[PDB]
Amino acid sequence: AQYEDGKQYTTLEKPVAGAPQVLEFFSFFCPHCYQFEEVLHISDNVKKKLPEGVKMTKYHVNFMGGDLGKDLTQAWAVAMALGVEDKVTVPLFEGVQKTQTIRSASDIRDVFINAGIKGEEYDAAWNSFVVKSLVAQQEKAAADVQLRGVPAMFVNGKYQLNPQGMDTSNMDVFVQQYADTVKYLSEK
Amino acid sequence: AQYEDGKQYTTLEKPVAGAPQVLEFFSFFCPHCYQFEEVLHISDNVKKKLPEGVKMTKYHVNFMGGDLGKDLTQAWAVAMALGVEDKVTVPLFEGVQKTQTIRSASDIRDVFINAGIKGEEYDAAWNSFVVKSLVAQQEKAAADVQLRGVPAMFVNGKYQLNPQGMDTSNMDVFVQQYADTVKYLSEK
Ligand SMILES: Cc1nc(-c2ccc(C(F)(F)F)cc2)sc1C(=O)O
Ligand SMILES: Cc1nc(-c2ccc(C(F)(F)F)cc2)sc1C(=O)O
Ligand SMILES: [Cu+2]
Repeated sequence: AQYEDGKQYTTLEKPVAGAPQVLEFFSFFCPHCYQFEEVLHISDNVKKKLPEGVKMTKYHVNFMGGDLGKDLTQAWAVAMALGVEDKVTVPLFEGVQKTQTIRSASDIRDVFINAGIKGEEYDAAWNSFVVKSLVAQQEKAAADVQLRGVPAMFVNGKYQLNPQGMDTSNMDVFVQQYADTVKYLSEK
Repeated sequence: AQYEDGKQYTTLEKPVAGAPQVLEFFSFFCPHCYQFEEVLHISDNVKKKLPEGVKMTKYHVNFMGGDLGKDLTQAWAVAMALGVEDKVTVPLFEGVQKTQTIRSASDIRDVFINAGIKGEEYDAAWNSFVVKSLVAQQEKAAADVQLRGVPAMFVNGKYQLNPQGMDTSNMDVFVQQYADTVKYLSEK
């Protein structure tokens, strides 16, 4: 059979209900995450091939980057709440990993202000119930799958993508194999 | 006191005779090691604060990454023998952890070739007894400090850095304390 358990994906021993259809975890400190999102365009592709009515969810994790990692999880909650994911993702990756100009919560705030968000509005969002709830949601989701590393992607809280088990030579084929695996799993 | 045994550092029960003054262990498979290099630049910041006449030594370890881990220790021995550590450290870290394009000994070699090390020069070093000795040297040093994990740093075969006991509330404050602790220990 084309798709084999342990090859393109693994099956969670204890799946959790109410899980997002397609859930991606990442960290702005995570170099392979940077590669997935900005070089291979994994999420772009996944989305291209997702069936109708299937949405992609992406959460940040706390466990990379020391305490700043936690601030980045809250900043990502702000990005989701304000709908600016597609404006701040590059300056956050670049600021953490490339130029190393993001070292403190204030440096994160500066990225949002530089992208056109008013400081007063960033601060209001930062302290909002929506963002507090989103932070807890991101942390619970990681706990629910006993998440130990990123990048990671889960389908319906039942299956975990296993890129290590895919074609690791031809990246164009790899990227579509990853996307096709998500599509196939979503149809299960 | 400001510096305390059990705080910023610990004391080896069995001090190592003839150890390097400042000895750092890492693996190209080690995610925290990637951060120590690329994001914190721990070695460089330790170096710029060390007294005159104190040299720094950095060894690779086998215990991460199985077969390729051992290949990387041998390649690091080649890097040391040829004096090209600064040319290959970033592309080896990125090849293993960011792009995941390093999967074999040949892929490791490609990094050196792309960095300008000639093919015959690399191969002659790889197969040399000088390099065999450097591999054994790295392994023996790890055994002698009873190494359990990386990153790790040891001063004068007597003291082990304990980043857990440092000010980790800011990554730059942390790097500063780490480097200042090494300086303190080197003067001790
Ligand atoms: C547990 C641990 N955690 C470390 C760490 C945390 C954060 C960062 C950075 F913020 F720079 F990304 C680097 C290393 S090193 C380390 C160890 O095993 O000594
Ligand atoms: C050994 C260690 N090392 C840690 C660490 C090092 C650096 C940083 C930062 F750079 F982010 F400030 C955070 C935590 S936590 C930790 C532990 O296991 O207790
Ligand atoms: Cu089959």
